[PDB]
Amino acid sequence: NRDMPLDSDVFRVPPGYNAPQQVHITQGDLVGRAMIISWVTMDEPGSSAVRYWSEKNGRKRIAKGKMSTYRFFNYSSGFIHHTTIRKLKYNTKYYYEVGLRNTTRRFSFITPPQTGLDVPYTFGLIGDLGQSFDSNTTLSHYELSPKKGQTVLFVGDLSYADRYPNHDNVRWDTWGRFTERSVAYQPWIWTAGNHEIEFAPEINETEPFKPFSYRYHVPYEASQSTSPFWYSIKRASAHIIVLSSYSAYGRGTPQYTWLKKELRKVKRSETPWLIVLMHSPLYNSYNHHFMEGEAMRTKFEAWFVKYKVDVVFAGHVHAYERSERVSNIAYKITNGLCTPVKDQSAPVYITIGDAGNYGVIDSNMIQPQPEYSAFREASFGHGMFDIKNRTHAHFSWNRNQDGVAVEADSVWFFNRHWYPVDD
Amino acid sequence: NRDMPLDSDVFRVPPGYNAPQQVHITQGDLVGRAMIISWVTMDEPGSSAVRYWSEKNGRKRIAKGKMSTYRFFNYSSGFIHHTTIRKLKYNTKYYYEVGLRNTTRRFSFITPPQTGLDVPYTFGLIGDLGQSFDSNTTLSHYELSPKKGQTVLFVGDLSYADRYPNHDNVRWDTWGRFTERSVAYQPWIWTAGNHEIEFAPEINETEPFKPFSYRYHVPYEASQSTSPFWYSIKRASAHIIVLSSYSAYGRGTPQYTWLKKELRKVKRSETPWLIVLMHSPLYNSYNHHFMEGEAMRTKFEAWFVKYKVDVVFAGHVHAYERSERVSNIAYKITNGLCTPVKDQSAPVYITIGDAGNYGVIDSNMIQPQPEYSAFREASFGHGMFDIKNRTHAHFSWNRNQDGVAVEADSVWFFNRHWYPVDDST
Amino acid sequence: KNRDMPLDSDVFRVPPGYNAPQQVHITQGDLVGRAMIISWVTMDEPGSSAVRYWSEKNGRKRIAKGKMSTYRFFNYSSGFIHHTTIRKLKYNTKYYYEVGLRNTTRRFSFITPPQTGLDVPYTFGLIGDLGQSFDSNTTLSHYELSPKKGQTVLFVGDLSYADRYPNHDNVRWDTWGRFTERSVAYQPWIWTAGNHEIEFAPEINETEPFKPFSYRYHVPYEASQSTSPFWYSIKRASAHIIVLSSYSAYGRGTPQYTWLKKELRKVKRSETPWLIVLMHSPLYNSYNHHFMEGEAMRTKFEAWFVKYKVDVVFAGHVHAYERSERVSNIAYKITNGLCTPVKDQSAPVYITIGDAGNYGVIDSNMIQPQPEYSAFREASFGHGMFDIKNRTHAHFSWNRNQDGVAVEADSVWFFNRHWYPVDDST
Amino acid sequence: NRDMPLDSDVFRVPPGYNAPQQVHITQGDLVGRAMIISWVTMDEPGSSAVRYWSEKNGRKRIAKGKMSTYRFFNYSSGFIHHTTIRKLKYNTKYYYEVGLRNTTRRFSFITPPQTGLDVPYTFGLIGDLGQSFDSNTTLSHYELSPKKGQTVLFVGDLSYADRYPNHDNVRWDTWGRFTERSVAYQPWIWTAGNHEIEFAPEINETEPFKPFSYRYHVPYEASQSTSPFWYSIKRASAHIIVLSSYSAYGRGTPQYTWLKKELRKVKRSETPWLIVLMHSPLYNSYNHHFMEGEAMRTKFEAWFVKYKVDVVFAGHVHAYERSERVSNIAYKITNGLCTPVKDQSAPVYITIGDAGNYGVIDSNMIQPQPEYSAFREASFGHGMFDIKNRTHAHFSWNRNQDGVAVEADSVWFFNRHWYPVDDS
Ligand SMILES: *[C@@H]1O[C@H](CO)[C@@H](O[C@@H]2O[C@H](CO)[C@@H](O[C@@H]3O[C@H](CO)[C@@H](O)[C@H](O[C@@H]4O[C@H](CO)[C@@H](O)[C@H](O)[C@@H]4O)[C@@H]3O)[C@H](O)[C@H]2NC(C)=O)[C@H](O)[C@H]1NC(C)=O
Ligand SMILES: *[C@@H]1O[C@H](CO)[C@@H](O[C@@H]2O[C@H](CO)[C@@H](O[C@@H]3O[C@H](CO)[C@@H](O[C@@H]4O[C@H](CO)[C@@H](O)[C@H](O)[C@@H]4O)[C@H](O)[C@@H]3O)[C@H](O)[C@H]2NC(C)=O)[C@H](O)[C@H]1NC(C)=O
Ligand SMILES: *[C@@H]1O[C@H](CO)[C@@H](O[C@@H]2O[C@H](CO)[C@@H](O[C@@H]3O[C@H](CO)[C@@H](O)[C@H](O)[C@@H]3O)[C@H](O)[C@H]2NC(C)=O)[C@H](O)[C@H]1NC(C)=O
Ligand SMILES: *[C@@H]1O[C@H](CO)[C@@H](O[C@@H]2O[C@H](CO)[C@@H](O[C@@H]3O[C@H](CO)[C@@H](O)[C@H](O)[C@@H]3O)[C@H](O)[C@H]2NC(C)=O)[C@H](O)[C@H]1NC(C)=O
Ligand SMILES: *[C@@H]1O[C@H](CO)[C@@H](O[C@@H]2O[C@H](CO)[C@@H](O)[C@H](O)[C@H]2NC(C)=O)[C@H](O[C@@H]2O[C@@H](C)[C@@H](O)[C@@H](O)[C@@H]2O)[C@H]1NC(C)=O
Ligand SMILES: Nc1ncnc2c1ncn2[C@@H]1O[C@H](COP(=O)(O)OP(=O)(O)NP(=O)(O)O)[C@@H](O)[C@H]1O
Ligand SMILES: *[C@@H]1O[C@H](CO)[C@@H](O[C@@H]2O[C@H](CO)[C@@H](O)[C@H](O)[C@H]2NC(C)=O)[C@H](O)[C@H]1NC(C)=O
Ligand SMILES: *[C@@H]1O[C@H](CO)[C@@H](O[C@@H]2O[C@H](CO)[C@@H](O)[C@H](O)[C@H]2NC(C)=O)[C@H](O)[C@H]1NC(C)=O
Ligand SMILES: *[C@@H]1O[C@H](CO)[C@@H](O)[C@H](O)[C@H]1NC(C)=O
Ligand SMILES: *[C@@H]1O[C@H](CO)[C@@H](O)[C@H](O)[C@H]1NC(C)=O
Ligand SMILES: [Fe+3]
Ligand SMILES: [Fe+3]
Ligand SMILES: [Fe+3]
Ligand SMILES: [Fe+3]
Ligand code: NA
Ligand code: NA
Ligand code: NA
Ligand SMILES: [Zn+2]
Ligand SMILES: [Zn+2]
Ligand SMILES: [Zn+2]
Ligand SMILES: [Zn+2]
Repeated sequence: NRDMPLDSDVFRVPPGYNAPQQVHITQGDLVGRAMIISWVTMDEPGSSAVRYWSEKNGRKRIAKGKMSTYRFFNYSSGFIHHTTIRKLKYNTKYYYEVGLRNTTRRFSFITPPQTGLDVPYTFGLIGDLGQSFDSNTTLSHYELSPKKGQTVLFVGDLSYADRYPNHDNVRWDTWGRFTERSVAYQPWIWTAGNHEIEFAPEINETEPFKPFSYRYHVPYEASQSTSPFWYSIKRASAHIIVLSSYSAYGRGTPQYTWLKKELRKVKRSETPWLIVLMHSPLYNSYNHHFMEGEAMRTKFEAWFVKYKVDVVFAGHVHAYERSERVSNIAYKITNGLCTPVKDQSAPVYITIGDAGNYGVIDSNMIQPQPEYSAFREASFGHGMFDIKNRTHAHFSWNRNQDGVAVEADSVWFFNRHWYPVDD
Repeated sequence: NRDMPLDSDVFRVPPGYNAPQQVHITQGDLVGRAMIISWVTMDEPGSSAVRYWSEKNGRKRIAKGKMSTYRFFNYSSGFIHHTTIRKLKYNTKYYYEVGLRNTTRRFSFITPPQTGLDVPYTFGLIGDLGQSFDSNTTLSHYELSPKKGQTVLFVGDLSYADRYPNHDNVRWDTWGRFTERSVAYQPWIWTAGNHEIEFAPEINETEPFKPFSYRYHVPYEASQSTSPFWYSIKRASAHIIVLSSYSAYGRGTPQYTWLKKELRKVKRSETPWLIVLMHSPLYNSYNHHFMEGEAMRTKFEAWFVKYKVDVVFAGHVHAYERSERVSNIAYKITNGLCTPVKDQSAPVYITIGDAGNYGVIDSNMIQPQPEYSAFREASFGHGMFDIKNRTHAHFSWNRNQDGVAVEADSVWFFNRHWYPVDDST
Repeated sequence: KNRDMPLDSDVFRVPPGYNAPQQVHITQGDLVGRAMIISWVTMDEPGSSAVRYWSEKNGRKRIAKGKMSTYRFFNYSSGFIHHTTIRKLKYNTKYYYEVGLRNTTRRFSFITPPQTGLDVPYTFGLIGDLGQSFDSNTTLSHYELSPKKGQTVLFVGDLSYADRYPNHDNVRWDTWGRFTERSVAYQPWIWTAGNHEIEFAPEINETEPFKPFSYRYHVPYEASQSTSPFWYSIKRASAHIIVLSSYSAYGRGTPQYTWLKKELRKVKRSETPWLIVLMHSPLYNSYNHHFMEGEAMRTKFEAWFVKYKVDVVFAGHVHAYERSERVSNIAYKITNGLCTPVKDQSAPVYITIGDAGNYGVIDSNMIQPQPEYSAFREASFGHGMFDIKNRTHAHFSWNRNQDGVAVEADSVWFFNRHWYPVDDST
Repeated sequence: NRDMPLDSDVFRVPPGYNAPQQVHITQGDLVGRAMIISWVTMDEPGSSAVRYWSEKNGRKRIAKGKMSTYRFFNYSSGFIHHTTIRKLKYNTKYYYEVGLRNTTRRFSFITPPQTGLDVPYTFGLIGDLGQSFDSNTTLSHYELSPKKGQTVLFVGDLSYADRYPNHDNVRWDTWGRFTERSVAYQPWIWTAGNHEIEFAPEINETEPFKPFSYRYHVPYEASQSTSPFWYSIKRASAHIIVLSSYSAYGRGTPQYTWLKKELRKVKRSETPWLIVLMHSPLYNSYNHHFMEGEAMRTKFEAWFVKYKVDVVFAGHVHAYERSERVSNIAYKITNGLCTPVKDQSAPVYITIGDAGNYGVIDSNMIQPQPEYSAFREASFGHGMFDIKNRTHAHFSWNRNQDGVAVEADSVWFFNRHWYPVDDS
């Protein structure tokens, strides 16, 4: 047992009567002009209003949202608030206050620049965080990093509350306050991992993504999606596609129908970097969860190659891996073409679900290291995808046992649309 | 277009005010002592009470049920009725009446025998029925069959209403009146196909399976399921498992979680025959929907072989095909072990989605016929799985263009747990 | 005896065109008069709930976003019902609005009121118990033809009488929406719930009180911080209007009772000098039909009305006409014998105005003799007019269906209780 | 002031993991063959199944029920259970059990006899109970009465939890655990009082009767009512009609409509005793809530006389009053007839809301005692309506300052339908 105890300093309750805790934000619209603020109040429902104003302008405005609550087995939640601030300006710092009529707390965020071809952005990559001491040091190596992350693409598995007796949802609240120091100030883009299914019918809890969906909203209707568990956002020069590994994706299902139609919406002249987020990797040579992503691979891989996805980011496997550019899309049951071959139109598959979880690393790998695999290692850490312009983006992996400025693995992503060089 | 016109005789409306229509029955519990009675009233809600009595004794009792309505875009449904009759006795003819308050109508069913190893039973196999003239021929061939089926395992794609403008749900209503002359007297076992999804966000009909799940209910709680789209039923000497090709089946999901624990519950020494139903086939050498069943095969194929399923029935492809007993469960990305090999531990895969649909057949086969494909032919028709004892089952395939008693293909099934011997033709 | 207009009447014709909006009606959507609820129904498919609206002055076309709802009643299924609120309008300007923007649109207009003030003149038409007989149609023709300009209808309950038809056949709600649209699409009607909107029919498994009416006709009840749509307050021009529900609870401690006790405290007679109460069931009524039915709510609310010097209480329910004297009956205490209404110049005038048509029957039988609290009564179909001249004066007038559209069978000058409490008896 | 502390013994938590608490039963159907078993589990949801059996047969049954929860402002309830036991034998002792998965608890009840003309039965009448020490004293006098109550007709106002900051619904839990020692073995027939309204729009709790209606169920569908707040049951020789004082009752409203039909359905030839329960008294000569009962009386009083109601019970006034058979139904606005008169066809109106509340008795009476008032006294206590046969019922009032066997007031009821004799 390596999760931080309940009295740990990261879980300290903010002082004040009905003081907002678990404050977290993510993108509110498709293009970054909106932001959705979320927080929990414990002592009474409280106001869902959010006071915000820009850094040097100070015209204080108010946005109204909605309160909701949920129960899980024995656990009754605090009063959860979700509020969307809209029509914000690009490249502008804002302040926002929350808990307006009782104990107010103020936070900050900087909206991204407007969607554009040559607009740089620094995305952090954090996967399978949990709330162990390893979870805390990874969040630390991230906030201290010289390259300065502006949004965290989170590839799934958040709290691991479901590891506790009856999924002790108090450990949802503790994870909420723990991550607040990062997610209250810059957006985290949510994808749903297996530890968010929380399908526990043996305690009459049979509705999937029950607590995760109540606590973490995404702007899924902005991309015409009919579920929060797959959606799309555009930010700076990135077009980001988030899939649900544990929702349906057969032919005709909504997510399948949505992804087919969203792919051909992508405009690489406006967003050169096509980034796909999912939880379970389609390419992974570790023994843990080996070949689990094969089902989705049969359904979606040829579309990734068809639309030249730059990179696919997954978690689930508690280690780090980086494939070569390969595709396994020629198999026809009896023709023998069942081996991945080098394909300059294929994405790079990176597994970055090594932020700590409950404190265990996946170290047993299939040996020998297959040819489709570039780099792999079982160490805790996080990733950084730093878009420079339309042709270059520098990815880097930071180990938890290294200094915050040390890159144990780094590659130049050459854009599949504007600069498809061998990499 | 080849669908029967609206004023066809198999579409006409039962006479009398608020006369029940679209009456269908299905097994209402795990072991076959219950039945779900389902019908619709068009003129007013009416009673959901069901009067029933055995022909032998004959004390007439009432079952209290539930009624529901729904809307699909600019369509408003009539009044759907669902009522479960329980504590029935085995191997007994029962009469039952609906429309008790105005226009009553009488039908009957025969409860199956109690489950035992050697209990014989005839299952009809229908898939992708629709409401074409081809569909009517198949229904007629099934009910004139000399081997007399006692239950229809239906492997998906029912009315094809989703092909009419705005999915004109009136063609759900017509399909109920059409298929009533069979499913009102014997239970059909329902699988959700791809034409039941009806995900239509352009007219904000985004709740998958909404019309199908309103009209056709299913005893999914009896097997501890949390969804109607996957469940199990025991009936005579068989254990049937119905799966949802178009629901989540990833590791850790409800259907995935439900299936692996249901397979552990199967006692072959009590139900010898293990049958699995899905809409999209895992083995399919027809070009239509080629390799669509791969994503499920990657997850469930090894389970079918380890628990030694007897037969997997599917549709989706609008033709017939019987497979050899093969498995493809040794693939490891880089090892090249990706060809189906003979496997006497594996089930036989039958595609049986040639009941008629909207009148087109799938004849573009991948050539040459692959080694995993025993028999295939592009003809409309149905199939029959005839269980004799714990060891033998006779599967035959009847064509619409042949006589009702002619079998153009037949294979004797050796039970995987009681007669583990090669049964290839 | 069946005096209801047949369905092929010209008042019931369907607006042509694929999914033409119909049953278009408007009512105030705020407290002060800067908002409009635009209500309509589409029969062919859902369609857009969006309203295009602009003023004849500026001309800027803006869009308001609304909400789509449907309902069933027995074997009836409704069309696609739309409610959209237009907000932040300018006062005293004429607005055009368009609805049905995705296929065939239809244009109407309204004139927002002046904003509330002490001497703002305004004309209120008074229609009750309308229904859809031919008599109903003569009344609506007369109000439209009135020489002085009715700017808003205050409706004191009982709209379509669809509940008289077998299974309440709510085709007769659609019929009524189309029938009245010719007036309510261009000036707001302020709705009161009557007994015919209850539609409590357990014998056909239909136990939701007020449902068809509540789905089709919305009110700005949250603007007055009311918890229910059946009691609410609005302010228009120099008038503060309090709509009560005769067929909801009103015991001490109930929401209606609680809400009303507080709402009187908010009245500002120096902003809205005219204090108007609407309720379906009359507290004063000397007809045999529904005699003394108002006695229960009179015991709870009469004293408050007098305490706050209410100017008038308009009611329907009785299918005829009556205007009370300024009387009160608030001194009863079981054993003190004081159960006679007395002259009370602080009390409102009670006017019964439920004679617009209904299913075509008048309530002609009366309590004899005419009691002292009754100042004028007649069993005639007609409609009324409350024309505010200023803070001291307001002219009420009753007009019969059998007279010229300018002939006032009854007419009285209302002297304002807060600003000019002169005796204004018959 | 006088509300019993949380550490009191009446509020103690039954021991054991997830032990059922606040157990309380009530008539489950129209005739007495059913019983609604209700309890709250605090540690986890638990099973809503009830295991029951009769002493005559001792064959144990399982009855499945429902589970529910609610929030109120800033309070989150435990897991409320409601299960209906049916087709019970008449006049039979049944044992029932709750908490079947972890901590099991066992209780017992005796079903009433089949409804009949001369079937005796002894009802207790508690009103405005509360949580004070005066409340515990009334409950003691009830359970110690040599007359032995068999069911409680409770004329409303249960916990008074709405007198606490934001109605602190922990005070509903305590009241549940305190009244259990009577209501777990004996059915209480629930009337809704004004302290159940809990209309607190300022903390966005605007659903009237929310905490009450979740915690206490009534067989209101058995008499074709569409609302828990008005309903009727038959029990032994009594037809009992429960009315909702704080709901709509205008002409055409549901409760008005339901009451109109229900009085026409009374068969005095089988249940000759016509009992009506409301919270607000139609007859009251006390200062407190004087004349508040007027509105409903102007609506329902003539019906009560026309159908020969035997007695109407009410609380709300924290005292005791017994009216004469009196009527005030001749008023026609201008005829001056607004003075109650003797009327042997009218019911007796009793105020019995003196069970304790929060400990404040309503002492101030209007003087002198009007003619319609036969007896009145401001003392804490309870009442008993003891049916002997179709002819006779002996009502008696017990004061908490007297012994448990002393009747400070008592009177013999002659049945209005079967014995229209002056019962002065
Ligand atoms: C419905 O219920 C009524 C009250 O419960 C009942 O009226 C009572 O009837 C009893 C008789 O059962 C009355 O008691 C008798 O009255 C005189 C009074 O002095 C006594 O002498 C008499 O002595 C008894 O005599 C019996 C032999 O004849 C024998 O049991 C003993 O000797 C015993 O001492 C009784 O005590 C009582 O006063 C009545 N109460 C009233 C009128 O309030 C109704 O009759 C009953 N209806 C029926 C039974 O149909
Ligand atoms: C389980 O059930 C299966 C049923 O498919 C059994 O396998 C079948 O067994 C039957 C015999 O019961 C056999 O058919 C018979 O072949 C006989 C050849 O002589 C013919 O019978 C003749 O006609 C008369 C009727 O029995 C009789 O009077 C006469 O003496 C003569 O025998 C006739 O052709 C029968 O149909 C099938 O060939 C066989 N099917 C196979 C092997 O696939 C199986 O044996 C049963 N198991 C147990 C333990 O009972
Ligand atoms: C549900 O919506 C569909 C789609 O609108 C309705 O079908 C359509 O109904 C119209 C009648 O209003 C049909 O009219 C066609 O259009 C021209 C006008 O340009 C008309 O003059 C022609 O005679 C022609 O028929 C249209 O064909 C039809 N479309 C279909 C059936 O695909 C349908 O009636 C609605 N159903 C319900 C139950 O509301
Ligand atoms: C509340 O009740 C449930 C069931 O009524 C308790 O759990 C059940 O009981 C035991 C564990 O308590 C589980 O199996 C048993 O293990 C014990 C060893 O402790 C042994 O004697 C037997 O071999 C027996 O199989 C059982 O699976 C379990 N079931 C479930 C669904 O939990 C539960 O512990 C109770 N909670 C408490 C007391 O807090
Ligand atoms: C996009 O960013 C890349 C990295 O920032 C550019 O490549 C780098 O440019 C540096 C000049 O600032 C140079 O020293 C590096 O050698 C070079 N290559 C690296 C870091 O791998 C990239 O391309 C450059 O841009 C133009 C203006 C010229 O300098 C070229 O010679 C370079 O290739 C940038 N591309 C664009 C379109 O901005
Ligand atoms: N007509 C009236 N007669 C007496 N008191 C009245 C009357 N109208 C209003 N009141 C007030 O209502 C208050 C009653 O307190 P209240 O909260 O309404 O119920 P309560 O005192 O708790 N009695 P109860 O409802 O049985 O618990 C009294 O103290 C009076 O000030
Ligand atoms: C939710 O229910 C659980 C039961 O599983 C409670 O945890 C147990 O409580 C009992 C006594 O209350 C202890 O003996 C156990 O050791 C506890 N832990 C277990 C069983 O893992 C828990 O307290 C409840 N939570 C809330 C918020 O009420
Ligand atoms: C309020 O309006 C009334 C009615 O219009 C005014 O009284 C009238 O005053 C005019 C003079 O302009 C006279 O000719 C009429 O005879 C009056 N009518 C009546 C019925 O007396 C009154 O002056 C106005 N009060 C104001 C403006 O304060
Ligand atoms: C988590 O890390 C921060 C530094 O990043 C430290 O201040 C804090 O005490 C740590 N909390 C733990 C280890 O519980
Ligand atoms: C209704 O009223 C109008 C008068 O404005 C008229 O056009 C119509 O013919 C009248 N009668 C009927 C039956 O519609
Ligand atoms: Fe993980
Ligand atoms: Fe098909
Ligand atoms: Fe009327
Ligand atoms: Fe009280
Ligand atoms: Na996975
Ligand atoms: Na077919
Ligand atoms: Na309360
Ligand atoms: Zn995972
Ligand atoms: Zn298909
Ligand atoms: Zn009326
Ligand atoms: Zn009270």
